Order: sequence, then structure tokens, then C-alpha cells
Amino acid sequence: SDTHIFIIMGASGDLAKKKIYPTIWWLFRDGLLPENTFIVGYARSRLTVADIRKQSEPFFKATPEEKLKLEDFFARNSYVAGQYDDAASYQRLNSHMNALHLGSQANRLFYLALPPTVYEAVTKNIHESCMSQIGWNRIIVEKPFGRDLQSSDRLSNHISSLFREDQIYRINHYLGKEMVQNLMVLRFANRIFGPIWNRDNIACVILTFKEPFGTEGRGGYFDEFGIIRDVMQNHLLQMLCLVAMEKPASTNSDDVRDEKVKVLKCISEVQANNVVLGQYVGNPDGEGEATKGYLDDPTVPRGSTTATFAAVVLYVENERWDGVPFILRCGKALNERKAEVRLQFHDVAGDIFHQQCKRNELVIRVQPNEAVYTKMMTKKPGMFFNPEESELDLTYLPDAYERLILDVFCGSQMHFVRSDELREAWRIFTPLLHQIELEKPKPIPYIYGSRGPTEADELMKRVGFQYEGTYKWVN
Amino acid sequence: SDTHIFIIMGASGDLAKKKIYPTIWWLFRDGLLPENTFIVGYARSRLTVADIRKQSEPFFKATPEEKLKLEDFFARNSYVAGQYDDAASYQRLNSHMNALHLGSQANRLFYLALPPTVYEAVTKNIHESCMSQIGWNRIIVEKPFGRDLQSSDRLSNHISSLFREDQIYRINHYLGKEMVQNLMVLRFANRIFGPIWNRDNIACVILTFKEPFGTEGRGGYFDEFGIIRDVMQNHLLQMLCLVAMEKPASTNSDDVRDEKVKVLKCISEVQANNVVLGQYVGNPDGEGEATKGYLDDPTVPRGSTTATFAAVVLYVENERWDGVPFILRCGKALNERKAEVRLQFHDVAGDIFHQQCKRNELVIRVQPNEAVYTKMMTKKPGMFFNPEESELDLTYLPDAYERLILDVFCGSQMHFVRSDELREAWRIFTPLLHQIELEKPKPIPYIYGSRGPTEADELMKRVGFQYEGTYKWVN
Amino acid sequence: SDTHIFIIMGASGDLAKKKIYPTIWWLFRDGLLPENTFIVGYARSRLTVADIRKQSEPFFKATPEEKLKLEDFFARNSYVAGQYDDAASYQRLNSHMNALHLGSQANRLFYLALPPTVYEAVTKNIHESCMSQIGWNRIIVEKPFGRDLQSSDRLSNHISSLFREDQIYRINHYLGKEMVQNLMVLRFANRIFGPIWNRDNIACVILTFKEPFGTEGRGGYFDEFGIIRDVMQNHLLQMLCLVAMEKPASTNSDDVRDEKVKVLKCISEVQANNVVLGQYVGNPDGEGEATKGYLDDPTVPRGSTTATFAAVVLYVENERWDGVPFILRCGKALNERKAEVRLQFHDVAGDIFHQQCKRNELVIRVQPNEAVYTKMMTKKPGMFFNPEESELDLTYLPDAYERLILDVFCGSQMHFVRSDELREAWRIFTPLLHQIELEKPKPIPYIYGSRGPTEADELMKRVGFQYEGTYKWVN
Amino acid sequence: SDTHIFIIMGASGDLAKKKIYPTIWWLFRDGLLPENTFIVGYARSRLTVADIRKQSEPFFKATPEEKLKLEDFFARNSYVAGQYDDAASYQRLNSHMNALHLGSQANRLFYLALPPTVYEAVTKNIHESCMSQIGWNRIIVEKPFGRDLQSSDRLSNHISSLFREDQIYRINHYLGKEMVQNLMVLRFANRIFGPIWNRDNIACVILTFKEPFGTEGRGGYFDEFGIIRDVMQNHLLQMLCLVAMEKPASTNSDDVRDEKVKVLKCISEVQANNVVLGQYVGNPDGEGEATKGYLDDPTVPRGSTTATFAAVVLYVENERWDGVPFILRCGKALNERKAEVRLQFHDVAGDIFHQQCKRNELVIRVQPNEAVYTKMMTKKPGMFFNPEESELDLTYLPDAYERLILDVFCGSQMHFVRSDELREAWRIFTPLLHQIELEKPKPIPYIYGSRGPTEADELMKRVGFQYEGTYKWVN
Ligand SMILES: NC(=O)c1ccc[n+]([C@@H]2O[C@H](COP(=O)([O-])OP(=O)(O)OC[C@H]3O[C@@H](n4cnc5c(N)ncnc54)[C@H](OP(=O)(O)O)[C@@H]3O)[C@@H](O)[C@H]2O)c1
Ligand SMILES: NC(=O)c1ccc[n+]([C@@H]2O[C@H](COP(=O)([O-])OP(=O)(O)OC[C@H]3O[C@@H](n4cnc5c(N)ncnc54)[C@H](OP(=O)(O)O)[C@@H]3O)[C@@H](O)[C@H]2O)c1
Ligand SMILES: NC(=O)c1ccc[n+]([C@@H]2O[C@H](COP(=O)([O-])OP(=O)(O)OC[C@H]3O[C@@H](n4cnc5c(N)ncnc54)[C@H](OP(=O)(O)O)[C@@H]3O)[C@@H](O)[C@H]2O)c1
Repeated sequence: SDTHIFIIMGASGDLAKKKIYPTIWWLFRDGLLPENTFIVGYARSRLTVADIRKQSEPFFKATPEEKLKLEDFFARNSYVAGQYDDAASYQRLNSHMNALHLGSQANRLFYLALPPTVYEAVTKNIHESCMSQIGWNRIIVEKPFGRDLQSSDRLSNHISSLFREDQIYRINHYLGKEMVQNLMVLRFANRIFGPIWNRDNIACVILTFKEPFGTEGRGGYFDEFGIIRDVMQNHLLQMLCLVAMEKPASTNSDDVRDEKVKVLKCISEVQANNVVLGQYVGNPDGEGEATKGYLDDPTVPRGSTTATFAAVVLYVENERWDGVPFILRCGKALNERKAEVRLQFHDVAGDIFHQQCKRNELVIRVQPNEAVYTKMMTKKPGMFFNPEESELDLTYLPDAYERLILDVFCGSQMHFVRSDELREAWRIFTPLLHQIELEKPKPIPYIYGSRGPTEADELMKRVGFQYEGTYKWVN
Repeated sequence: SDTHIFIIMGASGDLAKKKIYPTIWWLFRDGLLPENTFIVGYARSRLTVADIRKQSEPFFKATPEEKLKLEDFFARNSYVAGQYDDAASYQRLNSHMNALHLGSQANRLFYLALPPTVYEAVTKNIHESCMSQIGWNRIIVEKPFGRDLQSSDRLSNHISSLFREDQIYRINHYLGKEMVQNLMVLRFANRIFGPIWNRDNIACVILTFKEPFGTEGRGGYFDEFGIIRDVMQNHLLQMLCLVAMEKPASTNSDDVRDEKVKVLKCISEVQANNVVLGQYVGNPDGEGEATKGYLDDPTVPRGSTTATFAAVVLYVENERWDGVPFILRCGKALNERKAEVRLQFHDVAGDIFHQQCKRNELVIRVQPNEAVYTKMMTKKPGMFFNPEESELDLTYLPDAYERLILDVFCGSQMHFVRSDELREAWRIFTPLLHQIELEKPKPIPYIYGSRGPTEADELMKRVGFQYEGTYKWVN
Repeated sequence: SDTHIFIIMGASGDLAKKKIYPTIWWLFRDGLLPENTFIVGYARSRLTVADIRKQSEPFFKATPEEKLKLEDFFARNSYVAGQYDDAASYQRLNSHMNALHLGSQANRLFYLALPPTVYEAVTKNIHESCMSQIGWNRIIVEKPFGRDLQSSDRLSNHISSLFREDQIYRINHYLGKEMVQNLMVLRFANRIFGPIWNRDNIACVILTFKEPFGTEGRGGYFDEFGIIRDVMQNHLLQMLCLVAMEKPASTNSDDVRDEKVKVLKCISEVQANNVVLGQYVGNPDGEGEATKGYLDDPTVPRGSTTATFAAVVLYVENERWDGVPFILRCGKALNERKAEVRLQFHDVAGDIFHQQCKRNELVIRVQPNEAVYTKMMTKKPGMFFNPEESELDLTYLPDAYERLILDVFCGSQMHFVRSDELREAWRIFTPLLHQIELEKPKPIPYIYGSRGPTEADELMKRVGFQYEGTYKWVN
Repeated sequence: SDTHIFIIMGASGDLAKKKIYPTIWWLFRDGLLPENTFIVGYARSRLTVADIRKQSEPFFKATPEEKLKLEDFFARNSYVAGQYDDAASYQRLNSHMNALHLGSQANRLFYLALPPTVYEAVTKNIHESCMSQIGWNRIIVEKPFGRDLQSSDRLSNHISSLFREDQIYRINHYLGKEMVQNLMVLRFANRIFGPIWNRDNIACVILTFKEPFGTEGRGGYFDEFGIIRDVMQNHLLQMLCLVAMEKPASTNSDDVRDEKVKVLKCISEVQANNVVLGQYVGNPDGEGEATKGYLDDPTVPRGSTTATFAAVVLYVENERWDGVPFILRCGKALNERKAEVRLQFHDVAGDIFHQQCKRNELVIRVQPNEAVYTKMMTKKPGMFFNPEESELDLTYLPDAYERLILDVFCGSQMHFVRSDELREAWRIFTPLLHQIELEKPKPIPYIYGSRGPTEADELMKRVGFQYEGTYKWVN
């Protein structure tokens, strides 16, 4: 078995200490990492391994039973202090990596837990000095991947000029979730969902990502990006790609991402008449943080028109999806947390039940709870021939971040955004973002803890989604 | 509201006193019958209303709370004695009905609770004497409807020579069942079951009717008919009609039965190579009645070759169902009681999961514990890309006999066998029955309480059904 | 071979002498008739077989070569004079038929070449007297089959109370045409036309029946009926049934007509907003009869609002045809003679040719120059990838009337109107005709020899047909 | 307009003088070339422009009408003598091309009319020296592209290590033909061919490429490759890709070639039991060249087992084409010249015409006499409901080589083989070629001018093509 080096650049970061070190700790605890794996930190701060332990222990969730295993894990941890644009520091880091046991032929896995501003310099210096000559070299890149098409293209071209596509792992936490990964099996392993997954049967597709909390203090970081860049551009667009994607030639990462980019290439730029933007305000009847609006945050610049809610309608102009509205819906400070995929089917042609039938709906809920159910019509128990709404419910381990790190280790790139997919997403959403920043349109206020602006429901009804509300469900 | 007269002719019979009088009582108690309803008996034996009450109270399921309603219901009861082929007795019956309040313009409902041996004279005399000149006159005919094509045609032609098709209600108890009626709503009120309900997606259709008990003493009655005449000719064939039926022009009884006859007309005569026959033997390890075989029943003639189990393969040679085998499976003294419709779908074209996928199966269980579920593949919780078997479960008043009698009262003929339906069924099953009764083939023995002969499973596998056995289910 | 008697009542009429006698003559000349066939005329006016021959020979197309065959044909011809409501005259007719050679056991074929005003009396007398007790008895009934639903139902009930549905042959010469009969073979014998023959691929259906001549003197006959009763109710509706009908269980006449009536039962009543009516005026620049308008006919009542042109939109509200408009267009004094069926298909979904693609069209031209072609896109010969409109063309005996008479002889009722089909057709068109006859709407005038009112084209464009005009065809 | 330099490497070759110089001559004559276009030759043998004239005007198709334009064409011609592996000679060529007017900024188009033995050196030295710094540089590479997967991978890796994929134009003279390019418009611009172009409707696909002549005096050259490498690996495989490919996202060359390689990736390696090989023998009753067999050629080594005929069956294991056999048929010295795409459709489900219907066939004849027709069933003019086979027939400039060169000039790579396409084709056909070369199986002899071995027809029948032979066609 080959040896591996997990280089954590910016190991002093909050993201590092709270998510990366605990994740590799759990992976080593479960015996999932390669046996010969060395964790090497790298940041400008003068820190030590004890200095690390002190900062990472309360997030480690370490019970006293496995203190020996924790000591064994932290034995292989090491830290190098250096600057992100200092060739001498990068040479020192490379020398230290070669100083570890069998470090010259080790597989190098650099995790860039850094702000995007230093990504170019870090990648350039890594490619210059710290690349292994025998093993592979894979780089984990964190969002944001630029703020528009031009900046994203600049960063992507800089990274791609040095590293191959198989060496770049743009990490998205949402792509590793079980229901998100179950979408391909649900679609392509079942005959029941095959013939109906087209424009001849589906009336509209609704993709939802709701959060019940606001900016909760760190509103200044969210102000410069907005909800479209936060959620719509990546989460909902990956959901759309999985829902609308053709069947791949195989389960290979290249084939899956080829289908995803092919679907993305058939989407036109978003227009402002298909977009509803909202910004949450305080709830006087609420408790705690519900009473504070988006602008009530001191870190948020005054007079900000950043949208905390967005509802856009996309169209995939291909054979399978021509004319089917794809409604992307997300927001913050909403009434509940939910990540959902909903397919509303057309009315049954030649209805013989006197307009009593409702549209079939297939729902794939990703969170809070995993649930795949289809709403369908069934005969009402009684005397007359009246259908009523019913439902078929689907009846029925490392977490998503751990599986993503294991995917980087094992070379599976199907859960990571490719360069062409990123370019297509940015080209889809860039004219709208440019118009928004140029004109500063006022978002529609909505009360903290509500469902959002009513204009979103109006847009859904206009594009084709008919909400009934008469469907009653009991657990 | 017009007056209705329910003439239970044969009121001294076991079927009458055990099912018809209690059903009429329950319908009257719930108020489902019209407010002006008179029940008139007719049989050779000389009884009275007191005698009928005495012999029907044990099966009455009455309570002391509504003894007043009991006495009110028997207040409208009456009885005319006489011969079933006596013009004077039928004149007396007609005169009694006229002497009843509003009895000349009253609707007359004749229930023929008599052996088919007298049906000819009974119906002829009813038409000649007891026909009402104002209200409608409908006759309820009980099984058997003949033993083969020729006898059934004789009886049906004689009955139709007197009564119109809208006056004949050939009753079978299973068409009034909840899932049997829900099949049409499931098929034609839902978009998700439309495009897949054809030969391009469905590999085979299995219609199952299993019972856990044998002839239990009355084997002489079953010896004259056999399992094919008892179950396949009516129950499983109605199931096949409902499953393979085209969408009717409307929910009218004429349209529904027209579609059913159209489906029946596309089925060729049953061939012997597609039939597996079985006769149950005793279980040495059984408990009580289960230890006696079919030939171990006094009433059963020695050397009888009457099959208690049958498994035939039918084909609906039309555009929707060409090449799809319809497997009709029924038997007695089997391992369980079950009426079920199972659709097995084809393999997903262009498999990308390395042959790990299993065929989708839609199951509609009429009884026991009615349920609709689809066996389908879902992603196995883990790291690798492997599907696993799961299912979507459908989640969630007078019974079939009173619903059928209410249908006769209302004039709905949807759940009653039409003359052309009967003719098509008999022309389908008549060459096989004649061959069986001529060559006297020996049925394959199977132990009381088993799944039947293994030749049935071999036939299912040959025609295309592939059983897996790897699908494990827990409530 | 059994002997046949062909009774032509109204043998002195123009229809008889110009179509029936020549047709029987040609059938006998070609040997298509049964060997022992006798032709018996019947009319009030007294004449002889010599008079019939003298008055019918110009239309006989007789040549000196077959003079002996002509004398053999007239050796079997006979004439009987009598009233249409005289039992004595009908007894004399029966006696003549019986005195004919093997006339008591012959097959009797009554052609009612009479106005419908005496149809009831003729049929009643036929049933009372002239029925054959050994051979079959079939009557041929000519249009009009009533003026509305009520009159049609009255006449149909009178005829059906005396004759079975298998004895009534309501003759419509349009159903006997080659392309009209080839519609079924084209639809149900070809895999290419199967999957596309539904609402998911067809945008609209146009049924056209144009005539280039006006009433031509006999406008008084046309005034009380109009174009809807003349052409729409029978020719266009039969073509609609054949185009929209489901696949029959077999090629039996009963199955085909069951499918036709099943389609007719799915069509709602015609609404006035889906109807364009027109009445032609004279062409001042025309030559001959083209200069006279509809009202210029002296027999036409002054100020008549009878429409010589109609364009209605019908909808077949079933699974296959839900939402597809069926445009029925017929008119007199138009620019050409044409009987055509046109299916315009939907635009290709996800078009990759920059909107250069035109809708596919399947055209079945019944007359003149019966041709089947489909307009399709092909690559333009050149350097760029531009599709251009092209087409696939179909490439290379008794006529319709003799075919229909032979069908009556051999007992095939496929190309004849059934009672339920007639009832559904009048159900569809009766409220509109009543509204027209009550409100007396003024038809849109149009010039003799034109394409009709432009409101018809506007209605087609509104309901969904898009005329291109860029399609160029060269013979 | 930019200036272009068309460098003809190996300009003294037979291919050059017979096809390339006439093609650019015609392009310049018709004003399709760029206005500033200089043609430069380069070969080891010391010729001049006068020698090029003396050797190329026999095939120039030049008439005295355009003699001035001819002399203007060779006014822009030039010739440079040098070795194909000489850095000094290639520097001299670069100096000449710079000395051309505006040759420093000119677009460079290197046509490699050379044997593949020197391709590596020529490409490496072209990249080293003769690459423009402002204009683009495109290289046209001729077949063969290696003899198997390993050699093809070697050559492709060597070429791609220097030139980008957008700079390499692997020329296949077949992809530029009119009928070949119309396949994509026929499939994706027409709704009539959409729903039926799948496995649910198509029984088998036959791809044919027949020649009526053997290997006239060049059997020694054909011997080293064989029919599979000559025709099957490129022509028939490109035809298969065009027939079976999914709809591209757009008409971009990259999208089209991605679809093509995606289809290629779904094909497994060819098995020997699906391959029929043949080698033509002399015809004793033939005339002239037909009397000599393949081994009668003195250039053919004695005992050669090279196949001049091949019939293989391929399968595209994806959702659209799973189970449909793709029969590739090619051979030399056959009965005719023909290249054709034939799609035989399945039998119509639920036949109601008593097994008289034949399978529909869609035929796209690339050459000779480009035609598209669909064999289909139509009613036989007569008395009975009897279908008979008919056909819908498609109805009534630079050549393929000129259009391919113009495509290179315009930068269109749609009709050129990509690296992944070549690699996938060699992967498909390499195990079979290795097995043939190792085991040396004897090809089945067939007579010059016949249809080939009967084993090919047997294999077609076995895989599913049912030849009828009852279809009659007249022009
Ligand atoms: N649970 C069931 O029993 C059951 C279930 C399914 C279907 N059925 C069908 O329902 C029908 C009702 O018959 P059943 O079950 O009630 O049997 P049943 O009791 O033997 O016959 C009903 C009554 O008819 C009279 N009867 C019997 N045999 C007769 C004969 N040869 N001729 C004239 N009258 C005769 C008898 O009364 P009188 O002596 O006064 O004439 C008898 O009480 C039968 O055809 C049976 O096939 C019954
Ligand atoms: N080519 C056509 O004209 C044509 C085409 C299609 C359908 N039809 C239908 O076929 C039927 C035949 O009519 P037709 O065209 O032949 O015109 P017709 O001459 O008026 O009818 C034919 C015979 O009907 C008799 N007749 C006329 N008026 C009568 C009346 N009030 N009472 C009793 N008998 C009367 C006459 O016989 P006697 O004078 O000897 O009593 C006449 O010879 C019509 O209903 C017409 O709608 C005709
Ligand atoms: N019509 C066709 O023949 C045809 C058709 C399709 C494809 N192709 C492909 O195109 C390529 C062009 O070859 P060709 O048909 O033109 O035959 P060719 O005349 O023998 O080769 C072309 C020129 O290349 C030079 N040459 C020949 N052998 C050479 C060698 N071992 N090493 C270096 N240079 C050599 C010669 O010029 P110098 O002696 O002056 O250097 C010769 O005139 C062939 O490989 C063939 O696969 C040919």
C-alpha cells in the first residue's frame, strides 16, 4: 500500500480546525484512511502540534476510550510555518515532506483551506516545488470559485494551466449527500421512472433549498456574494443537472460529469422577469434572532439590496426537457429547513373522472429527512367512483464530508465540480448577477420565518406549477 | 321515490338464509335501501315469516339495541309458497306483489337463489307472469353460468330471449371488492402508471388467487366443476380484463364492459402446453383437516382427476399486450390466502450497474390486508455505487355483497358479467376443459399447505417470470 | 351458389337510372355478381323493361361488343308497378318475386332509391310482405338520414323496429373510396406510423373536402340542408373516425364500427365560436357558371342564409387525442376539387437548427390523384448545414359504388353507417344546426373559385395550424 | 481577409497530383478559397512548378476557357525540395514561406500527402520549425491511422504531443458526402423519425459498403490491411455513429463528435462468432478482370488469407439501442457498388391482417443515386382487406473532397475523426484483428461479382434480419 501526505494549507483556519482535522481524525479512527498517511499543516501562524490539539480537541468528539488511537493519530501530525508566496517556505515544506518516512514517493493531497485571494500563488508555488515525482498530486479547492464568469474563468485558467483536470477536486459539501447520490440510481436503475422522465409527462420541476436561520451575525461575508452565488449557482444547479441529466455511458466520473455539462450547455441565460428576489426583515412576534432583520446586522452595509431569497425559472432546451420549467427556489430565514426535488406531472389525457384527479407529484426530499414519495390518485373508500389523493412512500457510516475526503483519496471525481460545468453555471447566472449589481433592484421584504415573498408563488403559478393544498398527510 | 320489491325466491336455501337475508337486513339498517322496500319469499317448502326469522337470526348479527328495527324489517317481509314451474303459483306471487302497497308500479328485483337446473323455468315464468308494466325488473343470476361454451350459450340465449341486457345482473362477489374497483382509478387517474402499462415495459403479468383450505367436506360439489371453472373462468379472468383493459370512453358501465369484452376478444384458446394442473394430497405432518387429501373425502368419487390447482398462461394479442404472458394462478389447500395482481417490468435497457439491478415489480394485493407497492431499486447506504431492492408503499362501510346489491338497486352494471363477457370467457376456456374431461389427465399432486406443484414455477420461469428470492421485507 | 333478387324501388328515378342500373350492369358484365341474380324494379309510374333500357342505356356505357351480354342482363330484369303504401301492390311484388325462378328461397336485396319521405312506409310494407323466409333480406338506405338528431332518431327507430342492424346498409359512397379504405392499412399495418399517431406528436389534424362547382341549378335542394348536413356530417366525420380510431380487435365490420363509434362518443358538441360559415357569391371576372352566386339561383329562396362553406374545429377528448384540434373544412364553388387528410406534427423538441425547421406534415389525399406523402426536412445541397423542406412520396377494377354494392352482396357492413354512429354524429352537430336555423347568422361571402373566407384560415391559425407557404413542390 | 498558405507535403505523390492539386484548383476556380492563398509543395525529388504542371494537368479538368485563371493559379504555386527529416531543409521551407507575401502572419495548412512511416518526423519537425506565430496551423492527416490499437495510440500520442486537437484534421473522404451529412438532419430535424428511432421499434440496423471491383494490381497493398481495416474500421463505423448517436447539444463540431465517441464507448469488442469473412476467387464465366481471383494477383503473397469481405455484428449497449444488432457489411469484387443504411423495424404488435404484413424498412442509400425511402404496407387495390408492400420515396457544387478542404479552411472539425473516436474504433476492432492475424483462419471463397458468402446472409438471419424477397419496385 502506497503512503499518503494530507497537506493542510492554512491549517490555522476556522474551517480547518472545525471541520478538516476532525474529519481526518474520524476517518483514521474508523480505519478508512490509508495506513501510511501523514497530516502536514502549513500556515503563516507560528503554531505547534500541541497548539493545534488545543484548538481542535472540542470539535474532535474524542471519547476517553480511544485516547491511545488519538495519540497515534496526532503522532503523524506536523506543522510547517511559512508564507503563502515565499519560495523559501515552500522549499522548506517540500524538504519536510521528503523528510517523512517514504515521503519522496508518497501521494500528495493538498487541501487549500485558504481565502481565494491567495489561491493563485499557492497553486503556482505547489506546482513549482511541492509536487511528488512518483505519486499523484491532487488539490482540493474550496468555494467561492470566483464571483462571476470572468473572475471564475481567470482562476480556473490559472489552476488548469498547472494541474490537470484529474488533479483538481473542487469540493462541494452537498454533492456527497445520500439522497443526492441516490438520484442516479432512482432514475437509471428503475424501469418505472424511465418512460415518464421527459417533457411529455412532466409539467414542472421544482428544486428547493430552504434554511430557517438568517445570516446569524456574519452578514458581511454574505453581503458580498448573495443567495444566488451561495446556493443557486452550485447546490440547486447540481440538483438540476442530476434531475435532467441523460443516462451516462457508464458509472465513471468522466461520463457522469459529461452528462451534467451536456445538460448545462442546453440552458439559456436567466432573465430578470423569471427571477424573484427577496430580503428578510425582522419578526416582531418572533423570539431571539427572529426579531432582527437582514439590515439589523451591524456588519451588513447600510442600504444593502442583497437578496437573501431567490426564485428563478430555468429551461433545458433539449429533446427531453423542452418547455419544462425548472424552478430553482432557495432562501434564508424561511419557515423551515428543506432540500427537495419535486416533479409535478401533467394531467392525465382524456380524463374520465370529471376533473376530480390531481396532478401526480414525485418528491425526493434530501433533508431534513430522506424521503422519496410519489403523490397519486386512489379510489375513495365508499360507494361512488371518486378518486382521492394518496401517496407511495419509500420505506426503510461516514458523513458527507468524510465520503468526499475518501473520494479525493480514492480518485473518484464524480462528486466534484468540473471546469466546464463551473463555466456553464457562471455563464448561465452571470448576466443576471451583473444586472443586479448594476441596477441595485430592491428585494421584496419578507418576515423572518415565513415562506418568502408571494411573488415567488405567483411566478411558480405563472410558469406552470399548480399548488392544490388539499393533499393531507399523516405520519 | 318508487317502491322496490325484492323477491328472494328460494328463501329456504342456505345461501339465502346465510348471505341474502342478512345483507338485506344490514342495507335496511343503514338505510341504503329505498324507504319503500318489500321483501317477498318464494319456495316450494311451506314456511312463514316466523320460520324465516328463526332460521336467519343466528347469521343475522343483530343486537338488542335495534330489536325494534328488526321487527320493522320483518314487518315488510312476506312469503309465497309454490312450485317453480307452476303458473298458478306464479299468478299467486304476482297477485301478492300487486296487493302489496304501491305494488303495481313498484320496481321488482328478483334474486334467483336457486340451482341453475330450474333457472330456465324460473326466468320464463317471471317474464310471462311477474313482469311489472311500470317499474323496471332486474334479475340477479348466481353462478355457475353453465359448465362450458355450449351450455352457457344455451342458458344465456334463453335468458336474453326474455330479458334485456340492462335487466340481467349476473352476480360475482369479487368485482365488488375495493382493490378490484380501485384498479381502474390506479390505472387511469395517474400519469405515473400510464406510459409503463404496455408491452414495451412490462415483462409478465401474474394474477394469483390462493386459498389455504381444501374442499373441506363438500368435495362432491367441486368435483363437477373444477378449479378452472370455479376461479379461473370468473375471478382471474375479471382480474385480467381490469389489468389489460384499455381506457374506457367514460366511467359508464357499458363503456367499461365494452373495453373488458374487447380485451377478452384478443385472447386465443388456451393450449395444453401452457397449463399446469394439480390436486392436493394429505399432509402427514398436518393438524386436523389439513391431513386429508382431495381423494380422502367421502363425497369425492374414487379415482377423480379433478384439479384443485391450475396455472395457465394467456396472451392478449393486441397492440398493448402482444407477447406479454398473463400467468393465471389459483388453487386450494395452498400455503396462504391471497388475491394479488403482480406486474414484473423488463430489465432496464443499457444497464450501467453491472447486472446488480433487479426487475421492477408493481404489486396490487386485493386480499388479505389490501396493499399496493412497487418493488424498485435504490442506492445502498455506503460508499460504493451499488443499488439495492426497496419499495414504495401505498399508505393509509358495506362490503362487496351489499355494495353489489346496492349496485343492482341503483342500476349500475359495471361489476356484473355481461353476456358477451361470459361468451368470450367460455370460448377461451372451453377447448381446455373438453380436453381435460376427455383425456382425464392426472393432476400433479401437492401436499396440503404447500405452494402447489413446482411445475407451475417452472412454467412461470419458461414464459418469462424470473423469481429472485433476494428481496427481504420487514414491517 | 344461392340465387339473389336485387329489388330497385324507385327504379324510374334519376339516381336509379344514372347510378344503380349502370352499376349492376357493370358488375354483371365483369362477372362479380352471383350467377343467379335477378333485378326487379318498382315504382308507381307504369313502364316496362324496354322503357328502363331506353331511359338508362346512355349511362350504361354499352358497346356493340357485349350486346349479347346486355340482352342476357335484361333477360333477368323485370319491372313491377305499384304504390309505396299499398298492401295489394306489395303483395303483387312478392308474388312476382316468388314466381321468379327459385324466388322463394332467394336472397333479397332492396335498394331504396326513393326520397326519405316514403322510407317508413316502404320499410314497413317490406317487412310485412316481401321478406324472404329462407334467404337473407338486406335493405340499402340512402341519405339524407334525417335532418337533425330528433328526425334521425325517429327514422332510425322506425327502421330498427322492423330490421336488425345486420340487415340495414346505410350507403355512403365516400366510405368506399380507395384512400378512405387504405387509411386503416396505413395506420395499423405500419410500424412507422404507430408511435407518432397521438397527441404527443401531432399538433393538428385537417380534414378537407372542396368542390370547384356551386349548386349548378339545383340550389333549392341544397337550401334546406346546407353544407354541414351535406358533407361535414358524413364524409368529414367518417374520415375523422378513421383517422382518430383506435386499433380494432380484428378486421371485422363490428369491431371497426365499434372503434368508430367509440371515437365519436368522445367528441363534444360543436360550439359556435369554433365555426366559420360562408356562402359563395358570383365572380364578375368568371366565365360561365362562375359568374352566378348562390342567391342568383332562382330556385334558392331570396335572402337565404344557407352556408355553402363551413369550417369547424372538433376535439376528441380521449387519451390519444386530448387537445389536438380536428379542423373539418368543406365548401362549394371553391378553387379546386380535393378530399384530403393532413396531419401537422409538432415542432421537434430541442431544435438544434436555429428555428429553420418546419413542422412535419403527413398528407393523405383521397381525390383527385390519390397520393400519400409526408413533408419532412432534408439537408440543403451546399456547404452549410441548413435543412430544407422536402417530402417522401408514395409510388405506383370496380369503383366505389360497385365496391359498396358488392359489400352488400357479400354481407360486409364495414363501409356503412351504423345507428349509434349516426346518432353520435347528429349529437355532435345538432345544437349548432339548431342555433343556425334559429338565429339565422349571415354567412361570410366569398367569391366563386376562391379558397373561401379568410376567417377559416384565421380559425385554423388560432387553433394551432401554422401555414408556411415556403414549401415548394415540383412534379 | 487573412492570407493562407496551403502546404502540400509530398506534392510529387500520386495522391497529390491526382486529387489534391485538382481540388484546390477547382476551389480557386470557383472562388471558394481565400483570396490570398499560396500553394507550396515540398518533396525530396527535385521537381519544379513546370514538372508539377506536366504531371497534374492530365487530371486537372482544365479547359481553354479559363487558361488565364489557370496561369494565375500556378502564379501562386511554389515548390521547395528537401528531406522530410532534415532540419536544414525544413528551415529552408520556413524561409520560403516567410518570403511569401504576408507569409509571417499567414494561416498555415499542412496537407500530409505522405506514407505514415514519415508522419512522426514530418509532424515533429513542422512543430519545431514551420509553425506560424500569428495565424493558425492545421494539419490534414490521411489514412491509415495505424494498423491496430497500439500503433494507432503511438501515432496519435506523438501527433497530439505537439498539435492540439483543434489543429488536427484526420481526413475521411466519406464523412463529406451529401447523404452522409444529411443523416443528422433526417434524424434530428424531423418529428416523424424521432419516436421510432429506438430499440422499441427497430429490429436491426444494416450498414452496407459494397464494391464491384477487386484489388486491381494493388492486392499487395491491400493485403497488409484487409477489408476490416480498409472500410469497416472507418466508413461503416462512422455510419454507425451517425445512425445511433444521441441528439447533440448543438450543431457544434465538438458536440457532434462527443455524441459520436459516446456511442462508440457503448460498443463491446467484436466476437469471432459474429464475424463472417470472405476472399473473392476468379470467375470462369466473367469478362476481363472478373476472371482473376484475389490470389491470382502476382503482387499478393502466395497463401494469403486476407479477407476481401467482412460481415460483423455490433451492439450498442445503451438505453436507446440495447439488443438491436448492427450488421456491418463490406466487401470487394461484389455484384454492385452500393453504400446504404437500412433500418428494419419490428413487426406491428397485434397484427389484424393475418400475418400478411412485412416489416417496415427505412433505407438511406448514400451511393450510387442518393435516395431515402421507407418500405411500408399499403392496401392492395381490389376487393379484400389485403395489405401489400409499397414505399415512400424522397424526391428530387463542390464534391466531398472540396467540401472537406473548405471545412478545414473554415475550421469545422465535424466531419473529421477525433483522437478518442479513433482510439475507441481501434479498441472495438483490435482483438478480432489480432485473433485473425494469429490464427490465420481461411476466409470463405466467393465468386467475383456475387453477393458474397452465404454465411453472411445466414449470420444476418441469425441475428434478426428477415429478408422477404417479395418486395417489387419499379422506377
Ligand atoms: N354459500 C352458497 O351456498 C353459495 C355460494 C356461491 C354461489 N351459490 C349459488 O347460489 C345459488 C343458490 O343455491 P343454494 O346455495 O341456496 O343451494 P340450495 O339451498 O340447495 O337451494 C336453494 C333452495 O332452492 C330449493 N331447491 C334446492 N334444490 C332444488 C331443486 N332441484 N329444484 C328446485 N328447487 C330446489 C330449495 O328450496 P325448496 O325445497 O323450497 O324448493 C333450496 O332451499 C346456487 O346456484 C349456488 O351455485 C351458493
Ligand atoms: N344521384 C342522386 O340523385 C343521388 C345521390 C345520392 C343520394 N341520393 C338520394 O337517393 C334518393 C333517391 O332520390 P332521387 O335522386 O332518385 O330523386 P327522385 O327522382 O325524386 O326519386 C326517385 C323516385 O322516387 C319517386 N318519388 C319521387 N317523389 C316521390 C314522392 N313524393 N312520393 C313517392 N315517390 C316519389 C319517384 O318514383 P315514381 O314517380 O314512379 O313514383 C322517383 O322515380 C334521394 O333521397 C336522394 O337524397 C340521390
Ligand atoms: N489516391 C491515393 O493513393 C490515396 C488515397 C487515399 C489516401 N491515401 C493516403 O495518402 C498517402 C499519400 O501517399 P500516396 O498515395 O501519394 O503514394 P506515394 O506517391 O508513393 O507517396 C507520396 C510521396 O511521398 C514520397 N514518398 C514515397 N515514399 C516515401 C517514403 N518511404 N518515405 C518518404 N517519402 C516517400 C514520395 O515523394 P518524394 O520521393 O519526392 O519524397 C511520393 O511521391 C498514402 O499513404 C495513402 O495511405 C492515398
